[PDB]
Amino acid sequence: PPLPDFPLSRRGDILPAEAERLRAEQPVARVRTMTGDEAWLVSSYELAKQVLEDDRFSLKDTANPGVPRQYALTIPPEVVNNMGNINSAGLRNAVMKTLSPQADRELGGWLEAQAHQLLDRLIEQGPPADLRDGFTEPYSAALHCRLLGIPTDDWRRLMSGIDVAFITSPRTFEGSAVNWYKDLGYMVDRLNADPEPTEGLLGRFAELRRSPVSDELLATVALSLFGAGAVSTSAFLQHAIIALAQQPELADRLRAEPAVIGRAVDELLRYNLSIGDALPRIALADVRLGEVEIRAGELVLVLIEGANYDPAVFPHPERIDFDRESNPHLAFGGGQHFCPASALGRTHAEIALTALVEKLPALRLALPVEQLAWRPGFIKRLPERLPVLW
Amino acid sequence: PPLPDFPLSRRGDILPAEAERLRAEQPVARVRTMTGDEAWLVSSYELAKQVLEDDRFSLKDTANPGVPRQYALTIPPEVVNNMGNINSAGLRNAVMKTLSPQADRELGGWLEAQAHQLLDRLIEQGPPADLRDGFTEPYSAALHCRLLGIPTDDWRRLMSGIDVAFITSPRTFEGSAVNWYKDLGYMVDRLNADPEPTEGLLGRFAELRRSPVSDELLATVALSLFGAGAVSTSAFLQHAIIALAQQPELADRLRAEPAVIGRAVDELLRYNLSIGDALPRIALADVRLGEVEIRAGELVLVLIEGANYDPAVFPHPERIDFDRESNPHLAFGGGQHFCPASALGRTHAEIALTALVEKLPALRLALPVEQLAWRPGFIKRLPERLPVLW
Ligand code: HEM
Ligand code: HEM
Ligand SMILES: O=C1N[C@@H](Cc2c[nH]c3ccccc23)C(=O)N[C@H]1Cc1c[nH]c2ccccc12
Ligand SMILES: O=C1N[C@@H](Cc2c[nH]c3ccccc23)C(=O)N[C@H]1Cc1c[nH]c2ccccc12
Ligand SMILES: Nc1nc2[nH]cnc2c(=O)[nH]1
Ligand SMILES: Nc1nc2[nH]cnc2c(=O)[nH]1
Repeated sequence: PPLPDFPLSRRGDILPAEAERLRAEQPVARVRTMTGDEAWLVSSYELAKQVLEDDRFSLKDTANPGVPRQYALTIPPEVVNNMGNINSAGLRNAVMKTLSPQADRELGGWLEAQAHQLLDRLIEQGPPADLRDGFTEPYSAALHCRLLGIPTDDWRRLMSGIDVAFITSPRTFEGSAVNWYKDLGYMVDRLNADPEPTEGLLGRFAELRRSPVSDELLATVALSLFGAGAVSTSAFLQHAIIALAQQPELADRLRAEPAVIGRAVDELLRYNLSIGDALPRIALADVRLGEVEIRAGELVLVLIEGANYDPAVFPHPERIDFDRESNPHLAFGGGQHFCPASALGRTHAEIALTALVEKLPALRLALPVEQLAWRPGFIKRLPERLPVLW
Repeated sequence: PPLPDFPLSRRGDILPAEAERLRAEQPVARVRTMTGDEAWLVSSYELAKQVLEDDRFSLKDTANPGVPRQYALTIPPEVVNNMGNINSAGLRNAVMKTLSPQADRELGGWLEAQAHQLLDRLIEQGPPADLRDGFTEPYSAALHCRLLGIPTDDWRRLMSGIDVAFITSPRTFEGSAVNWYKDLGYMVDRLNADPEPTEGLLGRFAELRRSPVSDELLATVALSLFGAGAVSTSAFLQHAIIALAQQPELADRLRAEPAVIGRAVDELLRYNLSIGDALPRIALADVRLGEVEIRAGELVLVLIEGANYDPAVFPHPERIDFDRESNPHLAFGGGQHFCPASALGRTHAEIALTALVEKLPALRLALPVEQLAWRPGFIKRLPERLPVLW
């Protein structure tokens, strides 16, 4: 027989029909990834949660030489185990402090001013505008520059590094390594500036070195937090914007009841299709999952949108609903590798969307949603441009 | 039977197989355009040249209400007849003077400095780089700002207007009009600045008004020359860059024999697939073309890549050849509507490519060519990003 192909459709404004078929017919399914390797794709909520919470399915080992892959590695293999290294070298406190919105008491107001500065610029020029290049991208880059303690002068160059680093390729491509060492050197340069960095992660790193871990490791943590955070928050915010543009009753709700923003972002997180690949794990032992015997060394892929649209857990999953009794979604993952920046991720989006619905109350797409250009060959699903009117 | 669909593949680094099949099997072919309308697609060189040179096939009338269309009009219908209006209002001299590289004796050196400034910035940051956002786009925008006599401060906003204005849509979309009047107002504002514009097209327009045509018409000419010129030169240069990256022997030729740049750009023009739609005409009378009787009022579409790859006129058309005995290509069209800026278009590309092969002698793509993202739904074919190493 012929295996289902993975990944699924690049279109991000509706659940791929194949994700619903996989969950209903084979919630654990043998698929052929873009590399030609085979994998177990897990698409029901119950089994996805199980995999994430069972440490016999290893994220760290997905980077090992010889294992099957959903796409070529574009970063050093130790970086897939970023949190595992952050913990072992005594970096966790500096990292966890940086990721905590409660440790930066100005963050809230500063993010709000950043959002409004960007939106005011767009309003001055008049519609239409591209809310990716004109809003999400600079806003997400500005946040992560603040997190690291670096200026925003080179934010376009840094976001362009993300455009290469998060490519999904069937085979390794020259360029991934060149791109990695390019921005690793950038981070080293910032850490080792004569007027040594204060503020943010690089400021904490500078202090940590003078106390009684190498420069390459410090910059690696800085670079991978910048790239992973900026690309994930920018892509999620783009998906959230599309929802509020296509469903203006949701923006009316946010304007009428500003305090629902927390629940609203929690539901947009469940709904959002920005994860354009699956969460990967290598089985370290034989494990039975659902009706399938998974053998040690095989690749397991957790399909987050399959789980988050599972009607056994989320009634009317295809309908955005800010008033669900229960919303135990997997948008941030689960288990050991649950997103350590989930609070910052929520803050980023809540503040941006609050500013957006206030400043652009007639927000709508400037063209039918089916004519958005969805980026191919990337870890995230995202529109190449997000043209809107207001 | 089922008609062939138009447009053809968005992939721009190889001729679409369908373009070769159409030319060989039905060089005048009934096709279904993206609007659902029907058209005559002309794909052989002999018949394409015939249409372009026969004024019974009208460009001006392609904008008329009720006529069949290859895609929705995104601009006022009078703007499709831009040159026809420029001529009638006594604007031709100011326009033709602006479009002449010989009327701006600093242009050559200035373009060369612009190219090298952009490339030096990329070299300082190190590879990889996106040569669209980092080179073609700002270089093409800088040229057209110079042409008009406006500063480059808002070049990103202006190129984003191009991203909307040149969309191909099956039906009219809100946004096209909003976008047009947005940048029309921008051009009015520049023309009507208190420190009145000197220099360029707006400087000539300001003088022309005080002499013994409205503000809207003047800004319309400015806006449509900016958009058409910037989008066409940027897209062509991107296609030329891909060729020199994929065929480094061509860059060796340019470095060894700098004076061949004129012939080299002439061949890259024949080869280039940046025109992603066809040149449209409405038949004003019944005309027999090839084996087909075309009736008055029908839509005729000239497929430039079919003509420019016609082996009856260009031997080994699939192979770039800087030493062809004869190269009567249709990259700039033909007949009455032949590109009035062809000399500027050649200068733009010749200077950029000369700088490129000097500054990035090891230029190559940073990923297999098949993994470039080609933009959908646009008049031009272009890679969304052009990542390169050197
Ligand atoms: C809307 C925003 C975000 C979403 C949807 C998101 C989602 C996720 C998901 C699904 C995982 C689990 C991956 C797996 O299990 O294989 C994860 C892990 C991770 N994310 Fe987030 N992320 C977001 C923002 C951020 C931010 C702001 C940062 C950093 C500044 C960040 C840093 C990380 C790191 C370091 C990990 C790995 C954790 C580990 O391996 O233990 N993320 N994220
Ligand atoms: C590499 C660059 C360029 C290419 C490949 C190109 C190609 C063409 C083609 C194929 C046509 C004929 C359209 C038809 O017959 O329907 C045309 C027309 C035109 N182009 Fe160019 N173009 C380029 C650059 C420019 C520049 C730099 C400008 C302006 C600054 C410009 C302005 C125009 C105008 C106004 C027309 C309409 C002429 C008429 O209707 O009589 N183009 N171009
Ligand atoms: O910290 C990490 N932990 C895991 C899981 C993970 C966290 N955030 C992600 C966002 C997308 C994909 C995977 C992850 C990982 O795989 N790598 C990095 C992040 C990263 C930095 N640059 C990259 C280029 C390519 C892929 C990942 C990264
Ligand atoms: O001057 C023009 N003459 C014709 C032919 C033409 C010249 N250069 C082109 C480049 C692409 C497509 C058509 C043309 C036309 O159609 N319009 C305009 C150009 C233009 C300004 N903005 C636009 C948005 C959309 C489409 C065209 C324009
Ligand atoms: N595999 C994967 N891991 C992530 N961690 C955070 N975001 C993502 C994503 O899109 N894919
Ligand atoms: N139809 C059409 N006309 C043009 N004139 C200049 N460039 C183009 C193009 O790509 N398409």
